Amino acid sequence: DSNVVEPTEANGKKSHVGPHLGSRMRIYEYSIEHNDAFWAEIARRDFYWKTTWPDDQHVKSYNFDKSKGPIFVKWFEGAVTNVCYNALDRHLPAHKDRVCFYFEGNDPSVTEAVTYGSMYTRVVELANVLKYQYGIAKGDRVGLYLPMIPFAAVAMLACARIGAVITVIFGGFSAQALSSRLKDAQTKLLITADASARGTKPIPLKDVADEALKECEEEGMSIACLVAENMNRQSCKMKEGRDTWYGDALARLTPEQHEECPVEWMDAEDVLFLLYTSGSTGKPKAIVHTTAGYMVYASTTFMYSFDYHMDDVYFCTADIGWITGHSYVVYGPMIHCATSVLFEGVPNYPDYSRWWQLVEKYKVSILYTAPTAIRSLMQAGDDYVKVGNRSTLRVLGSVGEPINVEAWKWLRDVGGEGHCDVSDTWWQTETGGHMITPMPGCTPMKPGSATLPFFGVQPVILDPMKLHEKQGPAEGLLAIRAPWPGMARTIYGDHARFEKTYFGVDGYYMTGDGARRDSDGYYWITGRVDDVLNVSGHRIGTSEIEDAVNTHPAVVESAVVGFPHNIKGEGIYVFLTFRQGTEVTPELLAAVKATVRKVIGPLATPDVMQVARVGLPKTRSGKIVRRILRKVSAGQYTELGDTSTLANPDVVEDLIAEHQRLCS
Ligand SMILES: CCOP(=O)(O)OC[C@H]1O[C@@H](n2cnc3c(N)ncnc32)[C@H](O)[C@@H]1O
Repeated sequence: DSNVVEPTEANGKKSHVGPHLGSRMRIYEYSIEHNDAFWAEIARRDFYWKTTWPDDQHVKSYNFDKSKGPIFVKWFEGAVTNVCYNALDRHLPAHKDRVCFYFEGNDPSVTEAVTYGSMYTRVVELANVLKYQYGIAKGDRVGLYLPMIPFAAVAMLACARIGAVITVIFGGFSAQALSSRLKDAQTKLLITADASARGTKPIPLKDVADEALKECEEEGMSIACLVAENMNRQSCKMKEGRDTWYGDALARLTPEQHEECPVEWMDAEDVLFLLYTSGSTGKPKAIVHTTAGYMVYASTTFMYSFDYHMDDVYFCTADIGWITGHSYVVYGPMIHCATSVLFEGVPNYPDYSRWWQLVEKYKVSILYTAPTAIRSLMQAGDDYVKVGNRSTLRVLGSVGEPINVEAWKWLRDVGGEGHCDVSDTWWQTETGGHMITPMPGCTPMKPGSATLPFFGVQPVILDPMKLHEKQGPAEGLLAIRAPWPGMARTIYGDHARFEKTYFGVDGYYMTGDGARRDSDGYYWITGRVDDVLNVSGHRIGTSEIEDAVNTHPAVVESAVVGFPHNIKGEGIYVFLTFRQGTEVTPELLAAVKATVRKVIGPLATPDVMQVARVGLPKTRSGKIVRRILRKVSAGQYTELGDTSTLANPDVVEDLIAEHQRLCS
């Protein structure tokens, strides 16, 4: 087809897979027809095992059919390993002077080249602080509320070393969102930093943590706090007895505790991390990832989707508060001994050339970013890109949202000067790593398509009418019909909800996305089919936004829908009703918007607020009829469907008239 972009010749010669699509298809076919042998070989080849699984022909067991019993998957049962050991110790001392992170702060005067040897020292130091000053034991939960600095990777790996369970809270979340996650995870310890900065704006991490910790204590929790010195100590307060500066904890270490810390050898299905993730229903829930399968899957996808070789220099722009930073900043890259760029700042400070200054300075060859960022760079204009030397780039990656042809072409042919392959990687928190993706050198690309499934992955298109598999070119519900090593194993404390959310169609993992498969077998992701939003690349649920809106004292109820937004991809549209007698003013609407930002964070800011004067559209039971609100927010006033269940049909006329006025 004419929209196909061939892989570059040079990448084809370098590829771990081969120079032609036939090479990929040969491996893919093997990974399905001989699935256990495939993963056994990869696992043995590329990872360290203290103990291996007993049988190469049965490295997985599973059930995807609720009628046969509980849903479950297990990978490498019987094997024993450690993620920190694979990320760090095993590379030493051979690679002690190899750079692990080229770190730069938000402030371009702040830089450090952190070697693998230095990471080892930093990690054994912190692990010993955790074990012997905080008494952190295997299985204990530790919360992280950190900026993108070396200490963030150190903290993740130190917890893995001792078998603690991390839960990472994105630094953009508010105190209330942080507290909620610490409460649900029952963290014994919060690791944070004094402060960071986003361009010109200070980010007062410990000050926010103080409010979250006060809220947790008022509910009876006792959470200690360890604070890294990222700035000058003078942005935050410290509570005697609860809060410790990391430098003070370091000083208490014995000399030996700077050189060695025992490794906790983990069983395959021991929990590695909990990641709170927005869903179609209810508040964010903790997705559970275990040890052996996730380790293998995050690392193997990193290697093949980006074709990482030891002479490559890798830069992913994601934060550790989201799954992309787990799999594709810290765990996967370090397990394959990558040299990476670690960047605390933002793409527009000091100006929109910053990421390209990083690419040139560190000779980056693989850049993994997101369409929201790409759209913002495009809007800033090509001259911010072209002042940078991009000759070293050979692979560009995109994650988290659909990317249109114009942005894809701009990424490759302006950003990458037309000498790069592009890996548009589709996957989710629940899948651990990439699921549908190009591979450099061997995969013809279609701009806008994720292309072909990763090795071992069997996607299907389910018919939205009767929910069976569709053959041939087809559009419908995206599902996965067989297990893969990186699959999340449960929702923390609520396996019933896990089965209900993802396994409602027996035999399939239901993604929540829709997709079209074309006549070449390439997949085109068309977005969520449930109520989940994708706002500036952040996955957010309508329920926490509505719950946040409803905490404003004047608000009776609300309903949130998404709408197309040029920069954010999807914006947040709020319909809401106020108590009888409320004076509706611009200041009131501003206070409701600020309430959402207080309860959740800036990432959930409403873009439009429409006052439903008579009420939200609702059935006799009280159920808000959301399709009505969806159609209105788009201007489509004739395609609403049926309203006969509306206890208050008077509401409709008001909703269309108001929208025409606001003109979103
Ligand atoms: C890794 C982030 O994982 P999550 O934060 O859990 O968001 C997962 C959700 O992002 C969306 N998505 C992710 N990658 C793509 C892509 N390449 N093209 C289109 N849409 C994408 C999709 O809707 C999915 O279900």
